[PDB]
Amino acid sequence: KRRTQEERSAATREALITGARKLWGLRGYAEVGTPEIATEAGVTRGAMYHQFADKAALFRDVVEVVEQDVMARMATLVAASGAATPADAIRAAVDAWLEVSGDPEVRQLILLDAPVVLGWAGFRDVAQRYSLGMTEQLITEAIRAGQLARQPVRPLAQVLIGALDEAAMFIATADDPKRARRETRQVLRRLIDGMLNG
Amino acid sequence: RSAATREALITGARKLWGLRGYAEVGTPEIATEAGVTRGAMYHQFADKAALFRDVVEVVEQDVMARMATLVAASGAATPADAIRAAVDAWLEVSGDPEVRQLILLDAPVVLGWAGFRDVAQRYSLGMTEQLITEAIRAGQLARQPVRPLAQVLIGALDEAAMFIATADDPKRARRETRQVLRRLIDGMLNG
Ligand SMILES: CCCNC(=O)Nc1cccc(C)n1
Ligand SMILES: CCCNC(=O)Nc1cccc(C)n1
Repeated sequence: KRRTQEERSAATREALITGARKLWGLRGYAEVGTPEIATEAGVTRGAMYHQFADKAALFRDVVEVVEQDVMARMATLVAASGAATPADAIRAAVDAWLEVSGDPEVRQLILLDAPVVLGWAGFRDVAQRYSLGMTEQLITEAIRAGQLARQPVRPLAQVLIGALDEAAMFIATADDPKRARRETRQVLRRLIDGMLNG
Repeated sequence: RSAATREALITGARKLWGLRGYAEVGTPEIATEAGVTRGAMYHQFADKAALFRDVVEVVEQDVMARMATLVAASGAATPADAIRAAVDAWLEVSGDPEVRQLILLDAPVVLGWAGFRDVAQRYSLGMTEQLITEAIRAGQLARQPVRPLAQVLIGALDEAAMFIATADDPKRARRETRQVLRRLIDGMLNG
């Protein structure tokens, strides 16, 4: 039955993404091959290849589910902060990015593996796809509330995403990441407090 | 002799890749531009990417010299004004269609992530840290962790160049980007 195989193939796709996220999150992309991931998912190499043409193609789908969870957790952390003004929402969002990007799995897959496997253009495209809307919305609300000078929203959003992604990559490869994270949080908080009217 | 061959090849490659991009010019065309045989070129450079590595170093050296000249010519009177002029200088130099082609489009792809990040950090981190350190010395910027602030500003400036380079409307993207970076610097100096 075609339907049976198609349901099992959809299940196989989920099992492979779950399996690869777990093993690559622990050991890194370079240290785990597709045969080990197929065994972990409990599926044949033939079923795996039917879903993902090669190792990089499975890695792209892992990045998507991780980035989905990163954005959901940033939104959850911002809501949990109880920020009462757009300026406080921005302060909470900056703190939320340093907390989420400090998760060892996000560090390994997004900050260390993804720039290498996706390349610069591919990494930029993913970061923008997931974060540009949230960032533009925070900026737009701050401007509407009179807490931020009216200025071009998309360019400010892109530049701030670049600053924050470079901050997280610096923390990811620091000799002392705990110190790097605390010092980065201080310079970002000073910069935001210099820019915001509130 | 070695150095002379290498100089001719780097000059030739920078000229032709600057014009047409890395993908559109092969090594045999560069060897002819330099006036050396393919044999002499392969003696000096393992492959196309290895020649490109050396071309990126001399292009990054030219970028730095052009930014330092533009900053000196600006008549910046204080470290804070030097920062503002350095940001304007980066937008001008990275808007050169040749710098766009070699550094913003070709280098990330040819060198890969790790290689490209190592080069861009080696050229950008030291000038940035020095600009911050002088502003703090002059009382124009709060004393705070210098390297972390330098990495944040380099992220902002790298993204600014990439956003302008790939924009539907680069002239508009450049005007708008210059305004948001001027507001960001005035915010940093106010923090
Ligand atoms: C593979 C691309 C990873 N970059 C990414 O997720 N960027 C990001 C997301 C939310 C918030 C911020 C500041 N940055
Ligand atoms: C994507 C741009 C990479 N930056 C680079 O390659 N060099 C550089 C030089 C001076 C200043 C800056 C910001 N960068």
